Amino acid sequence: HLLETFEMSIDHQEDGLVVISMPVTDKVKQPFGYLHGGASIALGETACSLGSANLIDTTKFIPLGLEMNANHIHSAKDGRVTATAEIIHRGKSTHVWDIKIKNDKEQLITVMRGTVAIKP
Amino acid sequence: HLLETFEMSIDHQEDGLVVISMPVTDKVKQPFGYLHGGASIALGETACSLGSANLIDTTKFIPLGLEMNANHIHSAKDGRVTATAEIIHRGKSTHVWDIKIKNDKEQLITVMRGTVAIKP
Amino acid sequence: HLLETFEMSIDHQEDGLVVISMPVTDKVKQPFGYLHGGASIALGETACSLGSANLIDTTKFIPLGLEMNANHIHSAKDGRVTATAEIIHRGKSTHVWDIKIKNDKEQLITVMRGTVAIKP
Amino acid sequence: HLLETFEMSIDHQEDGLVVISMPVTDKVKQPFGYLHGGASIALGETACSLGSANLIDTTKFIPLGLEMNANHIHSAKDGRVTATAEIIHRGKSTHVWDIKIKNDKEQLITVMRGTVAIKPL
Repeated sequence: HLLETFEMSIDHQEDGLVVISMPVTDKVKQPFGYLHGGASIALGETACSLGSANLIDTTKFIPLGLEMNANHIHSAKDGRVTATAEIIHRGKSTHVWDIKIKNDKEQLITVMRGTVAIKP
Repeated sequence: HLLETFEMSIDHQEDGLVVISMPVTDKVKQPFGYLHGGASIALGETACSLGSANLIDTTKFIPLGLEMNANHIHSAKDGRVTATAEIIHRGKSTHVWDIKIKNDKEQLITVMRGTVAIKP
Repeated sequence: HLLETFEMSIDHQEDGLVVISMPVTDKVKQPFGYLHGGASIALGETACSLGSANLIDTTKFIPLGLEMNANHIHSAKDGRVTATAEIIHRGKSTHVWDIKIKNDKEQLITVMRGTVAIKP
Repeated sequence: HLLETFEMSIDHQEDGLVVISMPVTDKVKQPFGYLHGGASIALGETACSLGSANLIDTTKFIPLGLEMNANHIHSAKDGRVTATAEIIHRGKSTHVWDIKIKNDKEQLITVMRGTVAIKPL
């Protein structure tokens, strides 16, 4: 339902790579207003969460966001933003993901690293 | 407008301290589903961005999220979550914030540090 | 033994709290030169690693640094710096620590959060 | 001079890219003991500091580490470790760097992202 709230679309999934995009609307903007940094981060966390889910037996394990960090580089004002999440490390109890979030003009909006716990 | 989307309420503001709460609803949940880690981080980013705005001349300067990091500790399934943002460093071009996000039971859900750029 | 290299001294340690100091010498400086940010981080990581070791059965488990993040706030040019590590979360498989590093003048040099994995 | 302590060697520099390596000795180990995560981070921070220095006029400006974060992935017990720092963003007042640190066996030891302030001197 956060995916629904932000109108996210899964553009591509394969083992160790997830691409998720969303429209930059007023509902995800800050007051100034650009795309809220947090909304970008939430898109990124969604991407690597779904990636980790795709790599495990979900009847036995659950992927939980453990650590997230992010640098905000450029602003987004309109159109769409796209998160590309690529796995860096696929461990037994943790996955580490590199995420880049770009705008329509191919500009880096947010660059991010996410650590997902794999829990029983 | 992200604040309205997440149904946030500013519970308290003073120089260097911001408290913002929001309900844990399905629209901010992960599928499994607990509170989405991204939504929690967005709450934190909202709090320190508002804090920084309160500390600066809103007509000469603008606060932009520059870096955010967060550790997810406990899950939230319902009720309200509350972010408490305390300033660590009030510099000329950067503010650094410590933010703690707790659930109803006073459990630490998410702990976070945010660096806000102060721009002309 | 990085402890020796940097001339670290354990000033206090009790359950969930570690204080470690070290001199700001040329061997830990950047060229310019201030205290190297990395040396400061290494002091912090040392403090929380030790803390975690003190909290667990070291005949069965080992504490491994999993994630570290840090904000450099002020410079140090001389004297001693002191890292205070306080535990935020003492989990079964992870510990999360908050670490503050100050200079002689009680200024914040570096603020840090560290996640330590508890491994068999 | 933290460079000397750790016996770091600059293997390669060009605009936006720095490679620095160093031997895994007892003086940079943890007790247990593998390469200390802090020493690994310090190598990384050195790499992006040097990268930023190479991109700016060092007679007017100084590069200061502003924020660093890192994930420790695998351990290093011996031989050499190598930090490759590639620039992500070269702004006027900040640089953002990606750093990867590998061992001899091409294993990721530490992966790292660094924000460097460009300050007037």
